[PDB]
Amino acid sequence: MKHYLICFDVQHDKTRAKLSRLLEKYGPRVQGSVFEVSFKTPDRKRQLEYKIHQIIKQSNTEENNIRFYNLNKDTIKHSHDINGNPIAQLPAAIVL
Amino acid sequence: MKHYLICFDVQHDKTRAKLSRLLEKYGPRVQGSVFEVSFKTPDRKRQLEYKIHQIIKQSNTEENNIRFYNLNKDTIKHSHDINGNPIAQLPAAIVL
Amino acid sequence: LVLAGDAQIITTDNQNLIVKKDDKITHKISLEQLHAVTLIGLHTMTLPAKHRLLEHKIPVHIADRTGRYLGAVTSFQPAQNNYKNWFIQLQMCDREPFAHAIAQQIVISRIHNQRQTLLKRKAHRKQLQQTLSNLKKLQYKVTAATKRSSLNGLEGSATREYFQQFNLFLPEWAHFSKRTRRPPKDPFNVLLSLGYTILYSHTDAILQSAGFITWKGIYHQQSAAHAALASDIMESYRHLVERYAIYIINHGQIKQDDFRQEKDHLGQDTIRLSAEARRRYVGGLINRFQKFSKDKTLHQHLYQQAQQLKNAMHNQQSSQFQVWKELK
Amino acid sequence: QGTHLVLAGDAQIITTDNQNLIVKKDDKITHKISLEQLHAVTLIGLHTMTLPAKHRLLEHKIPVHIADRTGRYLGAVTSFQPAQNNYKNWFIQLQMCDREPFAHAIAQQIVISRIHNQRQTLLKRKAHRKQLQQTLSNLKKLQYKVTAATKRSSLNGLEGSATREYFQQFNLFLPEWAHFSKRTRRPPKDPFNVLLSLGYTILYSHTDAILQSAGFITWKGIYHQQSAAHAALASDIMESYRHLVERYAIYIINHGQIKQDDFRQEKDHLGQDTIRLSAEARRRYVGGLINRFQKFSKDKTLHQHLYQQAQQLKNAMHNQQSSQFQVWKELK
Amino acid sequence: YEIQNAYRQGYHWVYESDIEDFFDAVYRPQLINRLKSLLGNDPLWEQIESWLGQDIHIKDTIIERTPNLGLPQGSPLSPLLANFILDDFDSDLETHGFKIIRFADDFIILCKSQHEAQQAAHAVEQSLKEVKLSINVEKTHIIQLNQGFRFLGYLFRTNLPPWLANLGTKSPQPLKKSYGQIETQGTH
Repeated sequence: MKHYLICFDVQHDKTRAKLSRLLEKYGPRVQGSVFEVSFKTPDRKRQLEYKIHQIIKQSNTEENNIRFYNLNKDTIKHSHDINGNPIAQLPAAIVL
Repeated sequence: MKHYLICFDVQHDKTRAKLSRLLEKYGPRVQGSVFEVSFKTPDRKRQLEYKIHQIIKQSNTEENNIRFYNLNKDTIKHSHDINGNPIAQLPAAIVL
Repeated sequence: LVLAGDAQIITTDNQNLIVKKDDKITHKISLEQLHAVTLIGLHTMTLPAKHRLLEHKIPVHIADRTGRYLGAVTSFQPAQNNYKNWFIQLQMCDREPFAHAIAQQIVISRIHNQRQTLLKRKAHRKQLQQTLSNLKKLQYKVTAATKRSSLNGLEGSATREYFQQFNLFLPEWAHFSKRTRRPPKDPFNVLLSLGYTILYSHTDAILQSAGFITWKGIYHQQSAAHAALASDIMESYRHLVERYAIYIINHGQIKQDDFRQEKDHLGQDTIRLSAEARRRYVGGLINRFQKFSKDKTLHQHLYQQAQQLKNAMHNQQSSQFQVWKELK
Repeated sequence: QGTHLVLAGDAQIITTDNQNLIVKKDDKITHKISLEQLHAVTLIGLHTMTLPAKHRLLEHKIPVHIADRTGRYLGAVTSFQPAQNNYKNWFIQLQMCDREPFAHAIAQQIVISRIHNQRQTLLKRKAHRKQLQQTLSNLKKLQYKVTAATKRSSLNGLEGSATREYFQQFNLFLPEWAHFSKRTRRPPKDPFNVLLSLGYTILYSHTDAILQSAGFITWKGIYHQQSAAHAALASDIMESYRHLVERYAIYIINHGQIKQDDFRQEKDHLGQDTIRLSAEARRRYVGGLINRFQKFSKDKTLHQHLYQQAQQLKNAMHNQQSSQFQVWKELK
Repeated sequence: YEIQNAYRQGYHWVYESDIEDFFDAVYRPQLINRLKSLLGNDPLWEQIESWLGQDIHIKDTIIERTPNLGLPQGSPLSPLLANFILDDFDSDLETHGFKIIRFADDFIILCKSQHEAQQAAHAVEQSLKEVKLSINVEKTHIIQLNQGFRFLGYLFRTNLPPWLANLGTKSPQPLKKSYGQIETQGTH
């Protein structure tokens, strides 16, 4: 159980289009090129990175401009927006 | 002291330029449009936030996709890119 | 995730779980963050969603609008195919001295908690003296019980003399004399039988995440549709549902205008809650679970107790596991 | 007990009338079983289940065993009482799958049944009997030796010799283009091995699911090696029933439902040369084979029969007697 | 200087150097052609092929190999003839971001990232598991393996080149001098 933040700037729009469409499912598109991803077991991280390698081989550009950050339980607590709104807060029990 | 990374997405062609010209002083332009900054007292964070707000008023479209994601010590410890290179790391004693 | 609402329809993405009510999307939770799911009411689940939740070993528990428990969708393959901990548990649970010691602990905890909850109503102390003394006498015999077969009878008598005293606190429209379990047929009993399933689902999901197999129990040998081990551990923690119900009824949050009465499937007088009262009750219960004793929510106390029980069973010592035993 | 209803067809729809369970296929009622004579349900694939049916089953303590399209066993919608059977017989199986008199009695019976059935398969041709008298006498001679062999390797050798002597003769049956000579290769180069491979995989998967549903641990085997990458008990019990695939394959090739057109020559991503079966032909063959599984007997279908066999083996382990478990032998 | 120049190129990870990993990728007709060019036309070369392309017998199972590919491990000619034609892999190491630096009858392996190695290893492991399953179920008797001979005991007790798997079975190592992680008050 680990939270991650996924960010990139790949030069060609069509090459990074497949990056974006791959990464829609794993986490919400919180901003223009930033994703909030939740993982349970590192093997899913390994396979996601394997596919990212696949598309960057497809691009034939060797883009290392993909960056993953961690988001701990208290790192979330001091995280916010400019207007003070808390961000990246995951619910404990949804009573739908 | 607190370590933040600032990620912004604004479409006004001149307002984006002015935020780019502002945030390069406090921290390195690590990504295309993602910066890393560090503060020691929160009033210094507030001063930067007010400068950002002053700049984004000239947009006249009210953009608000500017996020301050915190970074801890262990969070930095677990962070990496695809290659495995540790990222957002800081030195303890530079022996220049 | 909980679905105590009205007529939701769970479907899947192969990556996400989508909850649509009348073709309106209500949630799109990722499968990497989901822990369990409870279905109280008439909620649907498409079969490929069942395939995905059975692959990821995510429990789902089912119930009906009355609140009585029905069953669960669980898998019998272990975590990483390691049958070690399951075999250890199935060996240890039928050993007689070990299981007897833990069942004695659980019964003594339950009777102490019941005595304590009957002890914090000051204004009725004169009415509640003798009963308390009798509970003490029952506790005075639980230490002297030498066979596991006597614990069921002693706990049954204790629960009877405890539940007979709620007629003094409750209003006249909610009086009752017997805990009617399978068809709840009283205004007050629906509250208890709807809180117990939330409590059971929490402890069951925690236990199954620990590494246990919840179906086999220590103190509850013969059960009716409840997993025996989860319904065994939650014995000490089931005054949080018999105090919240009194608080809700007395302080005017839920009144007799909410209950709906029908005849079901052959004709039986069944009392239930409308959807909005069910949502309010379940939300309040989960909120009171979160505000456990400070620095620890109830989930983070049940995982601690599960680890302590596992260490008691692996080292073959019955003294490591310590029942909760709410403060003197 | 009662009927243990198994749905392994293609997209049935289950509904309840509040006192019966009704399974319809294209709005034609295929099953209608009272809830007092129902004991379990097994769903292999995708079968829509109306919500009142699920609630009525859960209220009556009738487990619903859910399995994948291929045949992998996932779990079951249960409660306490139907789920006590999934773990109340784990320890005794691990005890009684290692005790050598019991295990060797059962492993003698299984091989006896296999050789008997593969004699019966050749007996039913009745058109090339004169060429097969020698082969049938040889198979009888090999079968009579299984009654005495007191080790596992002897059983393995006898069964291997019997299987070779059984497959050496199929060139009389198949047409000219389908004649195969050499033993089976992991990448196939002839059609008949492809057909047999599909059949064996389907039968193994379904046997595995039906064994797991009865409450067994399928990696602890009595006659095969306890190992990963396969289930020992499923590949163990499925030996008696292997003749169905072979008879069906001979039938399909002879009666012309599959011709030389349907096989496709290609090279895989690994680059190794393969010949495979086209998608339409594969779907047709799988449907026909499941139909033959459903036409097993007037009373029972094959899945209910395997459930009854698993219950018999469970009783045999429970009472320690090694001959209460009588194996299927295709007695006429 | 060559190591630091390669670090400047981007090759930040190194591997332990063993010629064994390159036994499963050798294409024999190129080797025979090179020898035929150096030593001249000779009747020995045919014999050499007959020593290198044989089939293994294990428990009445014939494990073959893909025609015109590979050198058998555990033979005396193989270590000599493997590094004789090692340079021909350079292009196939260039496309996948690998470099070899030679010195003192030895070499060293340099790579940008470690994802293709792990994918090749995971593909090989899955293939071996399916081969063992089809041993025990469908009673196969002639098995043709392209890769994975090092784990040939396992059976009994897109395409990536076969040396990638053998590299992926290993764990690599990396190659104003800062001196640790920043403290509560700052850096000194």
